[PDB]
Amino acid sequence: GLIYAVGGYNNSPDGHTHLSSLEAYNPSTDTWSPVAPMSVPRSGVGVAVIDGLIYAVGGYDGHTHLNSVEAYDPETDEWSLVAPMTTRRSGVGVAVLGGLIYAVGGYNNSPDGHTHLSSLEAYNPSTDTWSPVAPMSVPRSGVGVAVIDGLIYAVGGYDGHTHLNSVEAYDPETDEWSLVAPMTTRRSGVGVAVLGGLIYAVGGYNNSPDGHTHLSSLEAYNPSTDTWSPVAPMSVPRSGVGVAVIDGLIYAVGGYDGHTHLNSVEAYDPETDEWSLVAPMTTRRSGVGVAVL
Repeated sequence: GLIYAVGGYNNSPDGHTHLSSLEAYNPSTDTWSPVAPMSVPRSGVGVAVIDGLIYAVGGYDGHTHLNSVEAYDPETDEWSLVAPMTTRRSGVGVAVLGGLIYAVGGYNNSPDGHTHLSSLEAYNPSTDTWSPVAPMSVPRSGVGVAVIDGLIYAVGGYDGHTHLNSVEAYDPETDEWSLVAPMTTRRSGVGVAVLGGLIYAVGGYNNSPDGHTHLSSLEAYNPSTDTWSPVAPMSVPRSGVGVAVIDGLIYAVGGYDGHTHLNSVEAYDPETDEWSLVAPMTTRRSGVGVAVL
């Protein structure tokens, strides 16, 4: 298994650069190497893995919030466009469940001006069709998404005015969302991982009476008791961070710390409750999507 870092944004070497590039991490050798770029730059992109392909969903190309979607085959090192979403979405969460790809929330400015989204749509690869399903209780851009126990959890995000600690779960069998316990910390631009039966919320950003803050903290959700609790923080704050789970570790990839778009990467072992730095990406990337394949 490799970790892929997809798209993102940086200022290095060029200011305000939205990225089409892809790089792959081999955990066995602790090395990153470039692979084929996407058809368009995508920051705030969502990523899904199904049928041996990486799907890059939505994002922002530097000018336009995207409804387009493209799929990467690692066997051929080639991207192919598939059917676009019905709604343009950057800062979008993406989940795979029941053989479908779900696009969750996000942001656009095309149809009805500046819009943070509560809507949900589902892609069936066997029909190459996107279908709207039930919306969330609140708009969420910069939302993290987890799949566990047959449910999609939407974690945190930004509703257009407030950075959210709320969390809600979608059951595809009933087409209904239900609120669960909120996180202790409000987090937009948050990464999410499922490991060991727990959902981890990684980093993110929020506001306070004393100002805005990028977060190094993590908290873990226990679905059996509907409770969140802190675990060890990362070495650096990361919002707009990508998260991967492989071989029993959570990898935090890139992000923005409030001052620097990060190329650094670190891995968390739940058994030790400790983070360890691993090799940095070749490219700095915030608003990055991450996939394991």
